[PDB]
Amino acid sequence: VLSPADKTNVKAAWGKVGAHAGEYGAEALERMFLSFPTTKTYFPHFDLSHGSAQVKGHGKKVADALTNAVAHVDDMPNALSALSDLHAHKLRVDPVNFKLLSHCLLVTLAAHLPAEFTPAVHASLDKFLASVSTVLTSKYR
Amino acid sequence: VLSPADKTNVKAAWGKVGAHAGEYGAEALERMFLSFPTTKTYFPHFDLSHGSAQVKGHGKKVADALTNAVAHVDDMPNALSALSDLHAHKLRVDPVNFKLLSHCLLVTLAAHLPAEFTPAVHASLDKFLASVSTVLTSKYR
Amino acid sequence: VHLTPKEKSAVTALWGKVNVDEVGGEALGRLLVVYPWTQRFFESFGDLSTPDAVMGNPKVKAHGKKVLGAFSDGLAHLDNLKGTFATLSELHCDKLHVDPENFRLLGNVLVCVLAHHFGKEFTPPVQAAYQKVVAGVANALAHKYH
Amino acid sequence: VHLTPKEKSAVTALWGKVNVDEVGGEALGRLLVVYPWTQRFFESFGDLSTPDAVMGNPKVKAHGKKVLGAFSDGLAHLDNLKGTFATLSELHCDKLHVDPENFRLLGNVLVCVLAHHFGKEFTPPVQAAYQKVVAGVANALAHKYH
Ligand code: HEM
Ligand code: HEM
Ligand code: HEM
Ligand code: HEM
Repeated sequence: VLSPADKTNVKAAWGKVGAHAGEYGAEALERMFLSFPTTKTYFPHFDLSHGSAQVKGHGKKVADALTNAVAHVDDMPNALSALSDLHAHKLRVDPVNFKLLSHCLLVTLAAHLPAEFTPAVHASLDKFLASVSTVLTSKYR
Repeated sequence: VLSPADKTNVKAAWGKVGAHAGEYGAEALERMFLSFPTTKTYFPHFDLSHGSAQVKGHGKKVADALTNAVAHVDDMPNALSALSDLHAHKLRVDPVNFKLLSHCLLVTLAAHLPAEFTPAVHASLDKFLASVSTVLTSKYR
Repeated sequence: VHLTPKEKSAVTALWGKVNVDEVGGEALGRLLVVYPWTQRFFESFGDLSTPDAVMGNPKVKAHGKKVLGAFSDGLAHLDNLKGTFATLSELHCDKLHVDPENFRLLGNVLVCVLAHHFGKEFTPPVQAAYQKVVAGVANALAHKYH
Repeated sequence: VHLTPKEKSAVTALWGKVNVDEVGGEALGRLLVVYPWTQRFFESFGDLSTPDAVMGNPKVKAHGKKVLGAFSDGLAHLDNLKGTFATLSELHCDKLHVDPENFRLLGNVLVCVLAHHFGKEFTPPVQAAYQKVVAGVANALAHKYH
């Protein structure tokens, strides 16, 4: 589970992200679309080129949802309640895909926060993203 | 999540298992050891032959833990608290393995309860075993 | 996949008693019921709103028959599944973009359906041999991904 | 794995700037730290009680160097990874019985380590090419399973 230390690590690392949250969100998406092509099937109405305003705008949305999760890390189920319904019921996103996005998010942070991405924080972030993923697919199991 | 209907399906199907719970538990283990050889590395001190009293005795233990989970399906985290520590901290069981055992359990029930294993109950059982699995590996994420 | 003489014997012997009009539809329907996200691939099949709607869907029953045909074919060419599913691989991989994990799930649901239909006959050793077969088919189907 | 000329260029160019004494130990250590169950495979390595104990473990640093060597080798024989890892596959599969999902996890942790070390240089396209490589290595290592 998310231990007191994990909670602290996540809050600190995310705190470092600061204003670049939206940018890193767009970057993780772009990394996912390129490394894992299957994920693109979910975004037909999206132009997934490099300067895409659609991907830029969506990254901001993903970032804000994670900020919400960090701010309410002890009641994520409630906080993310609406997003689960969206991804599960409406979008039918394959559970496997949350792991690909999670990995791409970790890769983006590693590329932007050398000092913070220690093995310890890395493990905390992984558990955190794993917890966000569990909630978003909870309308399955 | 486990809906009111899922809860009902699980309670009913498990109710059918009745006294054969221990037997089906041993059978699922045997099915797992045979279909997925990697799982055997966790049982060096076990004779995994067909009439093994060790596997017979252990199946009873697995069955009783699932009975506990069904009896306290709304507070599984607490009920199974001790087993998680065992499998996660002490045994270091690879998470992937819970899916193999889960599948083998579903296969064993399908082979023993034709009337009950309807698509609906099948889906309820899968979510249930998925929930038991999440708790047993919670000392990870 | 390499099956032992006693294993191929177990598999084929069982596969012969299989109800081709039943099994296939039951496996695909249970997949759509048990793993809901897979429904995003068969929206054109009509109403998959409920399990009874899914299991009673003729399009589901019909496609299932096709799927089961692919397995029989794989059964005949175990020494060359990759070549046997090359066209299907291209289809599911390059065209549909189905994640490979789902080929594994269908294989296991198929195993559950056989256990349900054969009961005691589907012993652990027999399941073991079938797990090897569906494992091979899933890899072959995914081969266009690697 | 088939890499485009521009992709092989990206990969190799980056792999040359790689710190062989560092990267390898960092990847294996982070795997043991981030995915604790993997520690059951290196109990003989000593104390892996804490991340600092894991990252400072000389046995971990040393084995890591070996692992990274395997990747370089795979880098040179992309046209034949299966043949290149045949012996390693037999080792991890038949002897150690490591689940294939863990080869995937190590590959991704390796990707994270490279991103951490190269920062901006590790652009999305470059990661895309590396994901293809680690995907190939993981399959090759698992080939003794299918
Ligand atoms: C870390 C997990 C994820 C988070 C935090 C997240 C968050 C979001 C948010 C906040 C939205 C916008 C909701 C709104 O407009 O009200 C959204 C939309 C969406 N997400 Fe995710 N998402 C996640 C993972 C995924 C994955 C793995 C996929 C699929 C590969 C996905 C596919 C979509 C799609 C298709 C939409 C709708 C886009 C549109 O039509 O505008 N999401 N997501
Ligand atoms: C549905 C999930 C599972 C349940 C309900 C379950 C339940 C149990 C129970 C009740 C025990 C005995 C605890 C005691 O003696 O106090 C146990 C022990 C153990 N389990 Fe599990 N288990 C599950 C899955 C697994 C899996 C997937 C593996 C590994 C492939 C595993 C490996 C073990 C081992 C090695 C022991 C200790 C055996 C011994 O030394 O006697 N378990 N499990
Ligand atoms: C063991 C794996 C599978 C086998 C052997 C299999 C086999 C088949 C076969 C024989 C067809 C007919 C293609 C034709 O008309 O030539 C087909 C079509 C299709 N399959 Fe699968 N399939 C498998 C898994 C899946 C999974 C898991 C999904 C998605 C969750 C899927 C989605 C599709 C779709 C959407 C079509 C319809 C294509 C069309 O005819 O327009 N299949 N499959
Ligand atoms: C990308 C995947 C991996 C590669 C390329 C790799 C490579 C290697 C190499 C080069 C060796 C040295 C073998 C020798 O002395 O000839 C080795 C040993 C070993 N590997 Fe891996 N490995 C991988 C994944 C893993 C994973 C994920 C685990 C377990 C969680 C693991 C467990 C072991 C163990 C226990 C040994 C020690 C064997 C011994 O020397 O006694 N490896 N591996």
